[PDB]
Amino acid sequence: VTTILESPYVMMKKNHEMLEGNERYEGYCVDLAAEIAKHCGFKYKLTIVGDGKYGARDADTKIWNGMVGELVYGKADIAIAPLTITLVREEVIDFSK
Amino acid sequence: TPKGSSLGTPVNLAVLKLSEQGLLDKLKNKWWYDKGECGAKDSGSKEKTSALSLSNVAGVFYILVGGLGLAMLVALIEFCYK
Amino acid sequence: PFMSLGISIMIKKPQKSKPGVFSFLDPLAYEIWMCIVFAYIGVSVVLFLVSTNEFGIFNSLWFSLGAFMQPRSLSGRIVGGVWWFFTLIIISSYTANLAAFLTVERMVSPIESAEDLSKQTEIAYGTLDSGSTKEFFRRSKIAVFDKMWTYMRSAEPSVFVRTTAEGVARVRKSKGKYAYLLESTMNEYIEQRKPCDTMKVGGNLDSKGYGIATPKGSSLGTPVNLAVLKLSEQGLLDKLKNKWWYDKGECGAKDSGSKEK
Amino acid sequence: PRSLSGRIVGGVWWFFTLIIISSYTANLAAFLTVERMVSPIESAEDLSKQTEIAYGTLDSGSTKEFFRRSKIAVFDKMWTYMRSAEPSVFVRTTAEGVARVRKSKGKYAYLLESTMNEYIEQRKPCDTMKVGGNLDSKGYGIA
Amino acid sequence: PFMSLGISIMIKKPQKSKPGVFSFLDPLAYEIWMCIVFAYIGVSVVLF
Amino acid sequence: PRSLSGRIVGGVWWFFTLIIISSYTANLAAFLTVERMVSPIESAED
Amino acid sequence: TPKGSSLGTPVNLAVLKLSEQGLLDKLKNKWWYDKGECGAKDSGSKEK
Repeated sequence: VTTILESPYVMMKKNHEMLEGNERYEGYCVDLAAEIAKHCGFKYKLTIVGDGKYGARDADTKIWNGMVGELVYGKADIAIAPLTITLVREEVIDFSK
Repeated sequence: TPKGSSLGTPVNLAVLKLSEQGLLDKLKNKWWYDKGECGAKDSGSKEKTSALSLSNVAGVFYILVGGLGLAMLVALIEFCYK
Repeated sequence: PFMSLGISIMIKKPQKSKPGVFSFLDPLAYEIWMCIVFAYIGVSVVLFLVSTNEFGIFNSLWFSLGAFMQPRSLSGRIVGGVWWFFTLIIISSYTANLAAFLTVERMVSPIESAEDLSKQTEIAYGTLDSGSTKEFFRRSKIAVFDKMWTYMRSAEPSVFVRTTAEGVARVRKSKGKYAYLLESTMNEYIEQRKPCDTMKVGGNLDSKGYGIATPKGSSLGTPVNLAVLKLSEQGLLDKLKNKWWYDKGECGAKDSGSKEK
Repeated sequence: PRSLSGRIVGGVWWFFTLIIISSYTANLAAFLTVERMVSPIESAEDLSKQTEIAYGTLDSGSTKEFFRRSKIAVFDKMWTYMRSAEPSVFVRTTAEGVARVRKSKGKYAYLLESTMNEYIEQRKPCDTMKVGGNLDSKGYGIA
Repeated sequence: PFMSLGISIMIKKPQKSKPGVFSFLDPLAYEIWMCIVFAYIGVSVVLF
Repeated sequence: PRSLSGRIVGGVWWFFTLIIISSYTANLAAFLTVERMVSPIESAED
Repeated sequence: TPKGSSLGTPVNLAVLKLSEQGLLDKLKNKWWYDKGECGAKDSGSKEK
């Protein structure tokens, strides 16, 4: 599960240094992840996107970046974050309601 | 979710299920208002305050000195005509 | 049960009052009393210029009498009119403002029940960090008690105390800014202990009760049970409580003054 | 005229009465603004210390028999009063007692079980209220 | 016990009004009406 | 002196100003009690 | 649209396209506010 560090959706817990795995993070999307995983029945590993971007497309290189990118290039299986549902993205990936 | 994924449909329905159970609204309230620190409906519910300043009273002081000055002007002219 | 009880609220003994001429300088700010005096002599000096050394003293005392408030010389005429309109506004402001200090003085309401602790936030409150009292709110599905727990669960700094003594101390040192929730029995007792600065407010939050415990299938079982019922009906139980709580206590003085009010 | 002596007297006296009449006006505005209902009470001991407000219980029941047999200081005096109070401070039924409290303009108090009392307080025209804590500790149970 | 109770007191519901000109002496306390009268003659004697 | 004509004028004018200054005082007291401070207006059009 | 329809994906994208072009917001304004009308009762409700 890929996600971005954006309060109050996904934030670093107080004693995140003394924690590991998914317990390190807390927020709206962090809870939303557990809920989705419960109704879909699957284990997950919360990971922060590298470049820390959402999902844009460089005109020149025509390359996707951020979470939307990590989805198209098989880096992640799903994106649980404040990702805006745009036409430019709906063409390359799938957006739930 | 990646185009043509297996988690596609399942997650979609899951989101709809969560919203109808009011779980989504609940989560937002948890991180926005509940976990919040500010307050608006509580600041209006706070019946307490009282103290006089000077601002309002000051406006009446300027109109006074203005009247005194106007008189000091009417005085001078009177002595001149006489 | 030989004694019915529950969870109660403990606050710091409130009380205060006094007169002082400083309740007159408050409505009207000290800064305003000053300027109204500066403009006061500021008018008695302007009028003084309208009307040999003593002749100026007798006049300055006459304009000071025209100052100490109550022909058609247009000059000083509009001065008396404008000064009158000036003092009119001020005395009107003083009157209006003074009405507000008494209206708000009545607006203030004191905690009467638990629901009062949830409807406000100015006065913090908590329970013991460990015990049935704390676990009560946590597991309680009741409307009011729910919100209360939600607050205490994330309240910072910690609204929970280590021991009961710490809780009472927190109520006695917060000037009425912190309330402590504990068993009514222990609370009522604290109210009867020096310096008599704590009081229980409102009814209990739940219905509990102490009892005499006897091993399952004991011979003393039935006998003791009936004994407790007999003691209560003879008012012996109520008598005992009065003996150790109020009689042996030391506060019928702060209660005789709390009669009114 | 300008007799400075008595002159400042008239001025200071004027400033004095000015404050007072202003206070009277402001204060008078308060009661008519908030206008919160009052209520006299409450600790039973208050019923024994006074006589202006009559009070009684049901002519028959554990409530009446309680005061009669009670050896407690306060409750003792209360019973002594009700035992010889004229006219009869005791009522036939609970409905009669409530009616007596609603028609005495606060001159008559009725002593009854807290359970039934609390319920009455939540019934139209909402003109009755329970005051102070209970006088004794009872309890219902499954038999 | 599934419900603890006891004997309670039931009184009327405060709510009403009355006259007696005593609603005018209340705003201004009886003690204040007195002193304002003492100072009243206290000034008429100083002027005297 | 007692010029009935302009006499009632001074009386009526006095009763007039009495009401006004009373209104100002009363209204100002309301203001000093509630003392609510609004603000601009919500509407991008604003 | 019926489950597994041909118009499925096309219509979906069409809706997204219309919203981004502000065409959806435009339509609403046309039938809700413009179509009025009132258009007068809202200018008085300004709360001045």
